[PDB]
Amino acid sequence: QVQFKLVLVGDGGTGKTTFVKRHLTGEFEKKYVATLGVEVHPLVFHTNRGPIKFNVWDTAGLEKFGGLRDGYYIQAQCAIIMFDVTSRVTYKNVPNWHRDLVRVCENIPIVLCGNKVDIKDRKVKAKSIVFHRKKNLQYYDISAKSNYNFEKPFLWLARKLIGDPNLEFVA
Amino acid sequence: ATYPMQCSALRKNGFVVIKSRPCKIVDMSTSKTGKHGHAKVHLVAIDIFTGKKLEDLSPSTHNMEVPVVKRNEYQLLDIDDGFLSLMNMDGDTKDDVKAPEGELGDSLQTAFDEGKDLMVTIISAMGEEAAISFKEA
Amino acid sequence: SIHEVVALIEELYSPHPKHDVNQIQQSLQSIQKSEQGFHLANELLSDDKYSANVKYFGALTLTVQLNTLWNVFRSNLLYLTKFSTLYVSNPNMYGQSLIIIKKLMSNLSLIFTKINDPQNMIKQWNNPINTFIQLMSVADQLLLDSINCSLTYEQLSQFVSLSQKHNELALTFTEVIVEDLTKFQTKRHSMSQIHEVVHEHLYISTMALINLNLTAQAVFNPTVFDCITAWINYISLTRRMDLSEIFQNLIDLMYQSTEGSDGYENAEKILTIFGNVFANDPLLMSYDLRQQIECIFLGNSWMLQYMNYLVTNDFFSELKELAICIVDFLQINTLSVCNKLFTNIQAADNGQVQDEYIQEYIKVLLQMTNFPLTPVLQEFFSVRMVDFWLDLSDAYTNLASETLRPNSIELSTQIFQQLINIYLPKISLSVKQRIIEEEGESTSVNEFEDFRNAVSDLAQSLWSILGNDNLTNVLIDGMGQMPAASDETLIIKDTDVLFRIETMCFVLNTILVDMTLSESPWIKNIVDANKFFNQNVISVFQTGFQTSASTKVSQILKLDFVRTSTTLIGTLAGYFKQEPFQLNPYVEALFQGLHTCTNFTSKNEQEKISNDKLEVMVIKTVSTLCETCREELTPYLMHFISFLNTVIMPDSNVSHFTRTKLVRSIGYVVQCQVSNGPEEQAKYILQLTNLLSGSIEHCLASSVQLQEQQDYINCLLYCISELATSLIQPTELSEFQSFWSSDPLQIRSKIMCTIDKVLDNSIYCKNSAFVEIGCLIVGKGLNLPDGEPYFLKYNMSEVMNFVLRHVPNCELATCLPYFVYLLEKLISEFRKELTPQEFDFMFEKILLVYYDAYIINDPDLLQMTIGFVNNVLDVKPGLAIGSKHWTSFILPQFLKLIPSREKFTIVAVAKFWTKLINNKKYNQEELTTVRQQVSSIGGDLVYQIMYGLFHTQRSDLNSYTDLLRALVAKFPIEAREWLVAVLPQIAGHEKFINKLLITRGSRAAGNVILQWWLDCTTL
Ligand SMILES: Nc1nc2c(ncn2[C@@H]2O[C@H](COP(=O)(O)OP(=O)(O)OP(=O)(O)O)[C@@H](O)[C@H]2O)c(=O)[nH]1
Ligand SMILES: [Mg+2]
Repeated sequence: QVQFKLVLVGDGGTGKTTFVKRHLTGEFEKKYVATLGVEVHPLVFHTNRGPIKFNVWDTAGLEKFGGLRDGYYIQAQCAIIMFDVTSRVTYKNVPNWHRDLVRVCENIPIVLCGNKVDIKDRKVKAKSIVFHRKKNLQYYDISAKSNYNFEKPFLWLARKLIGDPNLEFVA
Repeated sequence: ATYPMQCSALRKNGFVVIKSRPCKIVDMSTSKTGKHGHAKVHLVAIDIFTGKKLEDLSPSTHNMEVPVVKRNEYQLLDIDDGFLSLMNMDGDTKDDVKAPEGELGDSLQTAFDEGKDLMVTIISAMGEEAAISFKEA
Repeated sequence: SIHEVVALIEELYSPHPKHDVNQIQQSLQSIQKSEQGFHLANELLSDDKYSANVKYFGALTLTVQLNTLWNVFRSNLLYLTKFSTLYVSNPNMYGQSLIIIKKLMSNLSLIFTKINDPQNMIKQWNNPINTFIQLMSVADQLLLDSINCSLTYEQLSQFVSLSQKHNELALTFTEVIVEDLTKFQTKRHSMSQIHEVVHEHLYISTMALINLNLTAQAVFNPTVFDCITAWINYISLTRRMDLSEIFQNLIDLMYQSTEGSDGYENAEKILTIFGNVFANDPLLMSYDLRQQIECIFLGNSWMLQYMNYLVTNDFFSELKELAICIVDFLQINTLSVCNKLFTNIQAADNGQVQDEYIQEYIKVLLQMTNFPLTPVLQEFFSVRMVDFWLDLSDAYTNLASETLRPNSIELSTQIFQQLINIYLPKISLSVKQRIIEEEGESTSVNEFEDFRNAVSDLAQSLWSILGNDNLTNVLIDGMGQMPAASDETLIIKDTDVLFRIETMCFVLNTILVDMTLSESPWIKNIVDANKFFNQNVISVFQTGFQTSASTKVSQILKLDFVRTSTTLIGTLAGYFKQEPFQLNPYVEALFQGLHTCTNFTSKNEQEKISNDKLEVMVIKTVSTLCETCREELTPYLMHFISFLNTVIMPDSNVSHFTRTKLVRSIGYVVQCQVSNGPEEQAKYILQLTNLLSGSIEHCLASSVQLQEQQDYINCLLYCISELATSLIQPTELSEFQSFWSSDPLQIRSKIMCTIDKVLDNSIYCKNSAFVEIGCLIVGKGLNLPDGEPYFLKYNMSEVMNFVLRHVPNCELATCLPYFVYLLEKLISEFRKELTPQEFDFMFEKILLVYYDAYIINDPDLLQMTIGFVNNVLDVKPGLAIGSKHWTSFILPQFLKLIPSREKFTIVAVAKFWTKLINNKKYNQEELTTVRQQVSSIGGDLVYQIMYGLFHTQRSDLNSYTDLLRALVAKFPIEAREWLVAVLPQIAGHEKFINKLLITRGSRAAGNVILQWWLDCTTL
């Protein structure tokens, strides 16, 4: 039983709570309920090398409901920055969330996630992302409604936190 | 708007009217049936607005329509419901020009939302006007 | 109680804590800010025995100052106190203690932003760097007062750099302040003057400190590189700040950085800084420094030595970043290079001194474009150069006709043809073969596909310059004048020519897509001059399809050869219409492969998914050929329908997708059988209808429907949809109109009763896929141009009775948007014969009854209903205005939905009221009634706007602007009356927007609105 701390950050309305609820209960939340403070939940993944327990901390993207806002980043072993491809403002704030994480931690693996790719009208092109040029930074187009690239971010985090790139979730 | 010119005198770079559409000629070829028979020019061109390929094969000494292509500069002052409201150096505002598509319109809405000074080079051929180039200082 | 606080603080950061993490987190949010929370944080920082995590939470507890003017001063004193404390413990020997150091920097930066805002008092800070400098000099509390706002000179600032960590703390402080000012500027723009404060004091100190790190050797520290990038980002977002000498000293440092001296570490960081400038704000660098960058990059030369260092050491990632920086640098000079090349309007005349310089300039750029070391796997120079040559092609196309050079067309043809000769071996499938062999199924395959797509668009832009004879005829004559396979069955046996012909087929396809092969006789002339062209195209298809997949590389390449071949064959459909006798070898070759992938059942084990992909690509090309060559493929109709009767059997090895596209292909051929009259064509249509409906009823009543039968029924339903779409007359008479209006064969009766038999089953009506495909078939004849003798054109009563039949027994959550979208098609079709009483009937049965239970609390169904009403307002407003539920239901409900929490719901409601106000299709009586009703609920409405605008956050402000703009423009008088009542309820400063917004009228609101949101947010 090996566990890691995951911190999920991003602007409000990017689907962070919907993303963790889709991986936990398999349900897609249609209504938007702004997360108050932080919500930490466990996620179990059975890989070829055993079970992995990710403690996902869904933070609050709003400045009002932020709470500790960076105290959640202490002792964080991995991070996921989520933005909305339908809202340019959500993508332009990615360097802000990335900076607050590099201020607390230093080289924890961080996964960039553009949510709502299933939307026909997309305001954030996939070619504009240049953040994947770092060894600890990787981008994935995900869709919480259509489960597009469902387990891709957790798989990359598992490969970086363990060191076995051949390991996959096939449970 | 358009002027007649002999098909044999048509350039490989100039503009011509094909199927009631202005088109920039990309290649000009000429062929002959017999030595005593008259020749014929085969023109291929790109639609100056839609970008589609249009071509026509017409005999020599035949007159073709050549449009008057104008490239004008207007400072972009507004984007209203997909219509570019531009400002001329004389003080007149044209909101009839629609916003272009593709990466051109995406870069226009991006730079206009950022607040930078944007100049638009628009091409007017015959009865259609559309934004083409962008300039920023 | 402080020992209890530290207990649960350490409990929060433990790996597996007790009771709960969420509760102790909420309790931690409860301790602050209250009158001991500030003092608790100071005690957590002053105590040296506490852990680093506990002290970090103390700096975090201090950060909460948003909860009057005196507590800010009492805080800033203790911020600088704990500042000097930990910042003295660092430089001697502590290590890993700079985390709280950075947090205290962030807190002081927020203080610098808040205090320097417009509003016994406090005078501005002006310079936190200087204040931090003198705090390292230790009657006691009196020092902080005079040290704060006025401080020493630069010579003492250099004296601070006696140690290395001192310079590191100063560099980090300037970086954190700048990065926080960047986050504050990006969040909300209320600054406007603090930048001037930074420009007058902080800008001078940072430039003198950074330039000191660059010029002085002992003071140099690599941390300044990360600090320069931070400053450049803040300058690029705001605005004159020079940075010119900084770039100059960075060039001198980068040029001095070699393998032996620095190991190209500083050169790498400076290239990252320059790469950020060129890619984001290249105008920040002057023309002179860009000329120095040109002489260093393009020149033995220093750039060649660094490139050889990266290649010989096999550093491909750093070489990739180098290519990105150079390309982004050359992309900003595109217009200058294109002008000095192909036009004569530039600086110099009669030389020509610049030409031999620019001829060598392009020559070197072509040498870098070629660049040994195969692509993606090793280098990215060619990958990024694609965007550069694309801009040059568009720039050359945009040049004026009278300004072109005499040799412009010749020089453009020569250069761009060399580009073709360079990029054709670049996108060769041998590169992808080595990628799948070495790196496997990694992201390099995806980047190689993006590289091929980028070169495909490059060729599409180059065709407008090279033309057909210099670009298209080069590919056709290259593969058309020589046979690729001399032996029968078209087996190439050779890998080099196979990769060469596949590259030429891919480029030729992307070029021919931009054409129209029907109006063009040129395509017939160039192909008839090539004997082996069509033979080689089928040779590519047959070689790839018949290639045995042993490894994974040969399997993926097999899919690539079939993909490129099947795509080009589909593009050549226009030429096949001009040359019908060349169509026969393709159909047989496709159906032979279609049978090759059908009658074989060996599946070990994922070979069937590659088999299905091949079967999908084959049937797609057959659908494309049948779409254009409907008339030419008439003799194959009797053979295809016979083949369809064997495929539609429930026991078969074909996939469901190929069944749908086959029926679409057969329907394409049947559609062109309108010659012999409606009777002969209806024989095929009735046969296909009885075959599809017969197989559906056969499957529903025998083997009680499981998941397999659900996919089979869904497949046949989609087949009926493909048959309905294929039979639509292309946009490119009365005997058919009177026949299909009577339809003696009862085509609509059989199809409608078949859809009814499927939707009458409880296992199907509550499934969204069957409801979706059901509403598609019924709405196929809707919104078609009047006069077209369509067979499946349904009237209003038939579609009405259809929706009323299956709407109660289905799942209202997932299946309602399909019935409503079908109703929108019926409304737009019968807009002339519609009645407001009939609109009330549809609104009550389909929407109103299911509203209070299933719609009001569902965002998807909510936006569905709003989009329905917006469609009625777009088509015929008289139906919605003359509704019994207009004033009783529609207006009150949509009034409450204005401050919704969903973005798409906000855009839906905002578009509703915007269309309701800005509608130009209103009658004069309708316009008076609308203005009367809007004036009745105007007060409640403006309250909902400001209520949503207040409670919302960024990225949804614009959706309200369009609404507020229309309400002010249409009702300017009552706008002030409604604002003076709604503003105080949702303080006094809000009145400022009233004068400034109504004065604008329209077209530049929002800018006035966010300056109101920014004010009304802080409070
Ligand atoms: N169409 C579509 N909508 C989505 C998708 N993912 C999320 N959404 C919607 O986005 C909304 C955002 O909900 P949240 O998960 O609460 O947003 P958040 O990122 O957690 O932001 P906070 O709650 O403030 O922390 C949800 O109501 C979803 O309906 C998606 O993949 N596709
Ligand atoms: Mg959330």
